[PDB]
Amino acid sequence: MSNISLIVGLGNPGSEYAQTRHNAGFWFVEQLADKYGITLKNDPKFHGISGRGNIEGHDVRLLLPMTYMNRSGQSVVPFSKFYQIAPEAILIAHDELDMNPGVIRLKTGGGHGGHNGLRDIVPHIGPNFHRLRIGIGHPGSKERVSGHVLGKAPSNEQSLMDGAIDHALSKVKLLVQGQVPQAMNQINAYKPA
Amino acid sequence: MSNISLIVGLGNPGSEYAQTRHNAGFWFVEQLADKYGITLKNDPKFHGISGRGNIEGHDVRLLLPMTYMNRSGQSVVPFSKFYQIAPEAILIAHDELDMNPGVIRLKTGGGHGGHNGLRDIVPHIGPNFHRLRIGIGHPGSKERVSGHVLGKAPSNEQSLMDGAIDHALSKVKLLVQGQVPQAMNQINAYKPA
Repeated sequence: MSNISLIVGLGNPGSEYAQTRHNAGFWFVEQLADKYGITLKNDPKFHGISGRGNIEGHDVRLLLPMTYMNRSGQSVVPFSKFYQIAPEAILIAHDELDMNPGVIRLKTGGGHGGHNGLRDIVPHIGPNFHRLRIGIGHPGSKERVSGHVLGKAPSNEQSLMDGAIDHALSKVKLLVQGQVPQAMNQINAYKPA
Repeated sequence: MSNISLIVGLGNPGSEYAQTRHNAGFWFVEQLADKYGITLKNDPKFHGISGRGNIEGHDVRLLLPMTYMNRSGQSVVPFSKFYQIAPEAILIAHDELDMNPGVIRLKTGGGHGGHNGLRDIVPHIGPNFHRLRIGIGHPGSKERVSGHVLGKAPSNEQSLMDGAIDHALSKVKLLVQGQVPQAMNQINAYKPA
């Protein structure tokens, strides 16, 4: 069962958010979908955009909530309930303030760490899902966070994040084939420098 | 109807947006509510925060959509329909890229001007409501707009906007008493001291 069967990317809808750091999770899942030719389409029943298809021999669903970040549970929770996907089979990709651009880690369990998208999900399905933490850097103060995550990264930082995302994409085969410890080892070993 | 009986402030929910330029309409309506001791309360039926009370001898409703900016019609339209408030009795306060900080104008009719909150309202109630256009400046290109409206203004620009808002607050008496041409003349003449 330990096979990942639902991959969620967190972010905000609309072109004015598409390039902002808070959409790192969208970048990962959008790139994953086209890598495998999985069409993402409007899914208003679950307040999101979703897709389904073959990833490395496994039937995997992809979900981008269209709720705005802090209401992501309004999509993730009914979607996972309807398709009866347990938290242990869910991977949620999200921006991580507490890692620098180019750093990327697979985490199982734990809390939200102040991430307001995760904050809307953990209360309802519990903590025991997997997370792809995509480092975006921390601006250095609580008051600067909103302008950081709702801002577009400069090209040098974007290059670092893109390389980390590319590396994680290369390890999705391990995740969907039920080899999570191996995926965690190989993702977390990524060095951007 | 001729008096303004509903005053809407546009913006985004949450502390991470509260100080951004795109929330200029919230600033005006929040300040108006407390000026007259009108309590703004959660109104989930209408996907907003709302209140009602006496402003200068008239019973006036106040509304902040909690939909996020580009979905503001999901609050404004059913709220105004439920209370049978005609567009001619509605004032919508919003940020205006086409005016500078410290410039503020009352406008009747017309379109959305690219404002994606107004874009979600005009289709459903039509254009014939009044607007309090709170200048926030234009950054000089389309690509810079998102980071501008979703950013916090520097202190000197904030002071200019706050002074314009203070001035418009002092003219709400004319609006709720139906003296819209006089309100327009007196609001639009504002210049920073």
